[PDB]
Amino acid sequence: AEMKTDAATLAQEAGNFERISGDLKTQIDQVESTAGSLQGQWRGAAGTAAQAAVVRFQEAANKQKQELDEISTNIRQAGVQYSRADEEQQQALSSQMGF
Amino acid sequence: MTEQQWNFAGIEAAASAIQGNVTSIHSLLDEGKQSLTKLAAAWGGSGSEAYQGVQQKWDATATELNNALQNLARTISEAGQAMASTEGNVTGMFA
Repeated sequence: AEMKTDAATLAQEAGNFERISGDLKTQIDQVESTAGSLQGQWRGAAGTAAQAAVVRFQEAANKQKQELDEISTNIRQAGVQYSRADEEQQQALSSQMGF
Repeated sequence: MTEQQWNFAGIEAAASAIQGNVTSIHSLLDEGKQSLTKLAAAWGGSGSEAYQGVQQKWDATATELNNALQNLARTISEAGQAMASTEGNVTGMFA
Protein backbone atom coordinates (compact mmCIF):
# COMPACT_ATOMS: atom_id res chain seq x y z
CA ALA A 1 0.00 0.00 0.00
CA GLU A 2 1.13 3.53 -0.75
CA MET A 3 -1.12 5.74 1.34
CA LYS A 4 -4.52 5.91 3.00
CA THR A 5 -6.04 9.31 2.31
CA ASP A 6 -2.82 11.07 1.35
CA ALA A 7 -3.89 13.94 -0.88
CA ALA A 8 -1.55 12.20 -3.30
CA THR A 9 -3.57 9.00 -3.26
CA LEU A 10 -6.93 10.74 -3.10
CA ALA A 11 -5.98 13.03 -5.96
CA GLN A 12 -4.81 9.92 -7.76
CA GLU A 13 -8.22 8.37 -7.23
CA ALA A 14 -10.20 11.59 -7.44
CA GLY A 15 -8.60 12.60 -10.72
CA ASN A 16 -9.51 9.16 -12.00
CA PHE A 17 -13.00 9.53 -10.58
CA GLU A 18 -13.77 12.95 -11.99
CA ARG A 19 -13.45 11.20 -15.33
CA ILE A 20 -15.95 8.53 -14.33
CA SER A 21 -18.32 11.12 -12.92
CA GLY A 22 -17.99 13.32 -15.98
CA ASP A 23 -18.27 10.46 -18.45
CA LEU A 24 -21.10 8.95 -16.45
CA LYS A 25 -22.84 12.31 -16.63
CA THR A 26 -21.95 12.59 -20.29
CA GLN A 27 -23.58 9.24 -21.00
CA ILE A 28 -26.58 10.05 -18.84
CA ASP A 29 -27.11 13.38 -20.56
CA GLN A 30 -26.70 11.52 -23.84
CA VAL A 31 -29.60 9.25 -22.95
CA GLU A 32 -31.69 12.08 -21.54
CA SER A 33 -31.20 13.87 -24.85
CA THR A 34 -31.32 10.80 -27.06
CA ALA A 35 -34.48 9.67 -25.31
CA GLY A 36 -35.89 12.98 -26.48
CA SER A 37 -36.11 11.50 -29.96
CA LEU A 38 -37.65 8.35 -28.53
CA GLN A 39 -40.38 10.05 -26.53
CA GLY A 40 -40.85 12.03 -29.72
CA GLN A 41 -41.76 8.85 -31.56
CA TRP A 42 -43.82 5.96 -30.26
CA ARG A 43 -47.03 4.06 -30.89
CA GLY A 44 -48.74 3.11 -27.65
CA ALA A 45 -47.08 0.94 -25.03
CA ALA A 46 -43.58 1.55 -26.34
CA GLY A 47 -44.53 5.18 -25.84
CA THR A 48 -45.59 5.17 -22.21
CA ALA A 49 -43.26 2.27 -21.53
CA ALA A 50 -40.32 4.28 -22.79
CA GLN A 51 -41.60 7.77 -22.05
CA ALA A 52 -42.10 6.57 -18.49
CA ALA A 53 -38.74 4.83 -18.37
CA VAL A 54 -37.38 8.18 -19.48
CA VAL A 55 -39.13 9.94 -16.63
CA ARG A 56 -37.92 7.52 -13.99
CA PHE A 57 -34.42 7.49 -15.44
CA GLN A 58 -34.45 11.25 -15.92
CA GLU A 59 -35.49 11.94 -12.35
CA ALA A 60 -32.79 9.46 -11.40
CA ALA A 61 -30.30 11.17 -13.67
CA ASN A 62 -30.35 14.20 -11.39
CA LYS A 63 -30.15 12.02 -8.30
CA GLN A 64 -26.98 10.55 -9.76
CA LYS A 65 -25.71 13.88 -11.04
CA GLN A 66 -26.03 15.00 -7.44
CA GLU A 67 -24.22 12.08 -5.86
CA LEU A 68 -21.71 12.48 -8.67
CA ASP A 69 -20.73 16.07 -7.96
CA GLU A 70 -21.27 15.68 -4.24
CA ILE A 71 -18.91 12.72 -4.29
CA SER A 72 -16.64 14.43 -6.80
CA THR A 73 -16.53 17.33 -4.37
CA ASN A 74 -16.35 15.16 -1.27
CA ILE A 75 -12.75 14.65 -2.32
CA ARG A 76 -12.14 18.37 -2.57
CA GLN A 77 -13.32 18.76 1.00
CA ALA A 78 -11.16 15.80 1.94
CA GLY A 79 -8.25 18.17 1.47
CA VAL A 80 -7.33 17.28 -2.09
CA GLN A 81 -6.60 20.62 -3.70
CA TYR A 82 -2.90 20.19 -4.41
CA SER A 83 -1.66 17.29 -6.50
CA ARG A 84 -1.07 18.34 -10.09
CA ALA A 85 0.49 21.53 -8.77
CA ASP A 86 3.55 20.82 -10.88
CA GLU A 87 3.51 24.15 -12.68
CA GLU A 88 7.06 24.64 -11.45
CA GLN A 89 8.36 23.95 -14.94
CA GLN A 90 5.33 25.65 -16.42
CA GLN A 91 6.43 29.27 -16.51
CA ALA A 92 9.60 27.84 -18.01
CA LEU A 93 8.27 26.81 -21.40
CA SER A 94 5.68 29.53 -20.98
CA SER A 95 8.42 32.08 -21.53
CA GLN A 96 9.36 30.27 -24.72
CA MET A 97 5.67 29.78 -25.43
CA GLY A 98 4.75 32.40 -28.00
CA PHE A 99 6.22 33.65 -31.25
CA MET B 1 -35.35 19.39 -41.11
CA THR B 2 -38.64 21.22 -40.73
CA GLU B 3 -38.46 19.97 -37.16
CA GLN B 4 -35.44 18.66 -35.29
CA GLN B 5 -37.82 17.43 -32.61
CA TRP B 6 -36.62 13.98 -33.58
CA ASN B 7 -34.87 13.10 -36.82
CA PHE B 8 -35.54 9.67 -38.29
CA ALA B 9 -31.82 9.03 -38.61
CA GLY B 10 -31.69 10.22 -35.02
CA ILE B 11 -34.49 8.41 -33.22
CA GLU B 12 -33.32 5.39 -35.17
CA ALA B 13 -29.78 5.41 -33.82
CA ALA B 14 -31.14 7.03 -30.68
CA ALA B 15 -32.00 3.61 -29.31
CA SER B 16 -28.61 2.24 -30.30
CA ALA B 17 -27.22 5.22 -28.43
CA ILE B 18 -29.22 4.33 -25.35
CA GLN B 19 -27.72 0.86 -25.39
CA GLY B 20 -24.16 2.10 -25.58
CA ASN B 21 -25.04 4.78 -23.05
CA VAL B 22 -26.69 2.16 -20.87
CA THR B 23 -23.63 -0.05 -20.72
CA SER B 24 -21.48 3.04 -20.34
CA ILE B 25 -23.17 3.75 -17.02
CA HIS B 26 -23.09 0.04 -16.26
CA SER B 27 -19.30 0.05 -16.34
CA LEU B 28 -18.84 3.68 -15.36
CA LEU B 29 -20.57 2.94 -12.08
CA ASP B 30 -18.24 0.00 -11.66
CA GLU B 31 -15.42 2.38 -12.50
CA GLY B 32 -16.39 5.01 -9.96
CA LYS B 33 -17.37 2.38 -7.42
CA GLN B 34 -13.68 1.53 -7.32
CA SER B 35 -12.84 5.15 -6.61
CA LEU B 36 -15.50 5.12 -3.92
CA THR B 37 -13.54 2.76 -1.71
CA LYS B 38 -10.31 4.37 -2.87
CA LEU B 39 -11.79 7.77 -2.07
CA ALA B 40 -13.45 6.47 1.08
CA ALA B 41 -10.35 7.74 2.83
CA ALA B 42 -11.44 11.16 1.62
CA TRP B 43 -14.44 10.64 3.86
CA GLY B 44 -12.02 10.04 6.71
CA GLY B 45 -11.41 6.31 6.42
CA SER B 46 -13.34 3.52 4.75
CA GLY B 47 -14.60 2.12 8.04
CA SER B 48 -16.37 5.38 8.79
CA GLU B 49 -20.13 5.81 8.65
CA ALA B 50 -19.45 8.88 6.54
CA TYR B 51 -18.06 7.04 3.54
CA GLN B 52 -20.72 4.43 4.19
CA GLY B 53 -23.59 6.83 3.60
CA VAL B 54 -21.76 7.71 0.40
CA GLN B 55 -21.44 4.09 -0.68
CA GLN B 56 -25.14 3.39 -0.33
CA LYS B 57 -25.91 6.82 -1.74
CA TRP B 58 -23.70 5.89 -4.67
CA ASP B 59 -25.26 2.49 -5.28
CA ALA B 60 -28.58 4.11 -4.48
CA THR B 61 -29.11 6.51 -7.35
CA ALA B 62 -26.71 4.22 -9.18
CA THR B 63 -28.84 1.13 -9.67
CA GLU B 64 -31.67 3.63 -9.87
CA LEU B 65 -30.25 5.19 -13.01
CA ASN B 66 -28.80 1.86 -14.08
CA ASN B 67 -32.19 0.16 -13.92
CA ALA B 68 -33.96 3.14 -15.44
CA LEU B 69 -31.41 2.90 -18.22
CA GLN B 70 -32.08 -0.79 -18.68
CA ASN B 71 -35.84 -0.38 -18.55
CA LEU B 72 -35.38 2.62 -20.81
CA ALA B 73 -33.19 0.82 -23.32
CA ARG B 74 -35.57 -2.10 -22.90
CA THR B 75 -38.37 -0.09 -24.46
CA ILE B 76 -36.09 2.18 -26.45
CA SER B 77 -33.72 -0.31 -28.03
CA GLU B 78 -36.86 -1.82 -29.51
CA ALA B 79 -37.01 1.40 -31.50
CA GLY B 80 -34.81 -0.07 -34.20
CA GLN B 81 -35.35 -3.57 -32.87
CA ALA B 82 -39.06 -4.16 -32.37
CA MET B 83 -40.71 -0.77 -32.76
CA ALA B 84 -39.13 -0.76 -36.20
CA SER B 85 -39.93 -4.38 -36.95
CA THR B 86 -43.70 -4.10 -36.66
CA GLU B 87 -46.55 -3.36 -34.29
CA GLY B 88 -47.49 -6.06 -31.81
CA ASN B 89 -43.95 -7.35 -32.15
CA VAL B 90 -42.70 -4.95 -29.50
CA THR B 91 -41.26 -6.28 -26.26
CA GLY B 92 -44.65 -5.41 -24.82
CA MET B 93 -45.83 -8.65 -26.37
CA PHE B 94 -42.69 -10.45 -27.50
CA ALA B 95 -40.59 -11.79 -24.64
